[PDB]
Amino acid sequence: EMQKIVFKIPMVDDKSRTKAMSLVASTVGVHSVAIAGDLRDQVVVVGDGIDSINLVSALRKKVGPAMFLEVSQVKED
Amino acid sequence: IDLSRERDPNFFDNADIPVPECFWFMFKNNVRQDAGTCYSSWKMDMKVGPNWVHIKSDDNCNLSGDFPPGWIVLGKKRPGF
Repeated sequence: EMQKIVFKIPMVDDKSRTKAMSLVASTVGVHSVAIAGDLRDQVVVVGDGIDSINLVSALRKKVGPAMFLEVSQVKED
Repeated sequence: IDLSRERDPNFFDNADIPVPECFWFMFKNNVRQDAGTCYSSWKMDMKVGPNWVHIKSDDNCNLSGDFPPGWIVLGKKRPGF
């Protein structure tokens, strides 16, 4: 069912946050993306049919050294 | 660890999906690493330092898992939930 994937992208700056969100939002399967967390380097992705390995690779090539923090499913009502 | 003295996580509640009931806080020794939101009565896989941990939450946002030595992820029910 519905994916929740959270990356940590350390050392991201505001322009790189914007770049990260654009990249994520343009990815097949993505419904939403937000930047959160104590350092503002959590990238919270929700969708369905997201190829998360292809996504982390693209973030690493274009943004910064992204790492997985969480993979889970949305708890539907 | 005294969660009463911890600042809230910096979260974004997504309007399209149910609101997660719990705050989580990750620590190594006494030191907060990051924090976020998660569902109660649920499960997630989270990277905790050098190890993935399968974390289960109960109805009261208590979090269970095989955490690596020195690490913990602690849950709290959000206010109003």
